[PDB]
Amino acid sequence: LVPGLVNLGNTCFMNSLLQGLSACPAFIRWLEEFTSLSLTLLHLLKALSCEVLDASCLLDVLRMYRWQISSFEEQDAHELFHVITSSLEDWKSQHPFGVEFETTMKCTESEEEEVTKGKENQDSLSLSIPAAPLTLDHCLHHFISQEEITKQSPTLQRNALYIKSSKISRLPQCLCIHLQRLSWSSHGTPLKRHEHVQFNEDLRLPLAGGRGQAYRLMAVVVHHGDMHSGHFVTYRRSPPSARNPLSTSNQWLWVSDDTVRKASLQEVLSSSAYLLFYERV
Amino acid sequence: MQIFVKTLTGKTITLEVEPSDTIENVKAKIQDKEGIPPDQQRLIFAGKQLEDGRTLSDYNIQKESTLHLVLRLRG
Repeated sequence: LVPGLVNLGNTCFMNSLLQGLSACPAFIRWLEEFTSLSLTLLHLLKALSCEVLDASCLLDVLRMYRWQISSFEEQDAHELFHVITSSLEDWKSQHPFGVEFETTMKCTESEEEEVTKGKENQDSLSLSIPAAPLTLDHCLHHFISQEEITKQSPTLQRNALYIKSSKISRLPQCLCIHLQRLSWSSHGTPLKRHEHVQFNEDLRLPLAGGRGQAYRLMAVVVHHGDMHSGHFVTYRRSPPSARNPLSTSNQWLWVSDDTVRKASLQEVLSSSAYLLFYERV
Repeated sequence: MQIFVKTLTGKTITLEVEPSDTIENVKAKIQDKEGIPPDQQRLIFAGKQLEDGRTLSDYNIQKESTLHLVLRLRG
């Protein structure tokens, strides 16, 4: 139901990412308005959102100007994602994936000290997987929850313990969640995290006062293998029918480079998610 | 000055740096605390991955800015 992408030289990290981005129609609409690398990207995503295509021209332009890699090594789809988003920037209007946080730092050791406020800007949320039921909702809750930070206190004139709290200040039309699947072992070595992290078709980002924003899952990039070698595939929604062009299909696809297959939702939800792409309802 | 790095588990560490510090110098300081070799570190600030050979000031990284650290999972 969609074109596959040929794997010329370990390019599944690109193919899988393009398959997922092409399932985000608000991102495609943003790109169309922005273009009214972007055009090279847009033309691929239009084709992939409705045969085998070749995405290598996008990699050629990226290698020329944005990312010094060779043409044939394995790479991280998440690193390519940030190369793409940061190439579009070169804040709100240039960041269709951008989440903003308002942060507050409160000194636990000096009740008189005034809190300081800060801002964080992110184009993906890189969640940590705790030690092993693992759920994306819990990882997200933990990411946004309060944390301890040590920093110099103007009032105490030494390092002191602070608590940082965060509130989401900007909601994007498109959302990329990155489940970190490389951790650092107790032996001082990298470790691939294979554990299933449960996720739903629907995701809610909380806001002040009980307000929140609902998002709907469009695609999942999955990494198979280890950090010495692996393979990326994508589960994505089919394009909508022409008679319901702004609807969201309930048909899912498994796409591994040049091969496209129908997949059940249950297969999608059972997969080992690495990047999850959502759009704001 | 101090900057903060959110590490692989979400714990946020604090580094002592200067605006003229190179990204390599910053990764070395992260290696001192976390044990992760610099060629395995991906550092992100405001969505942009930091490149070796540039300085914190090249990225407008100021006092008490926050970086995110992730590893590189290749396929």
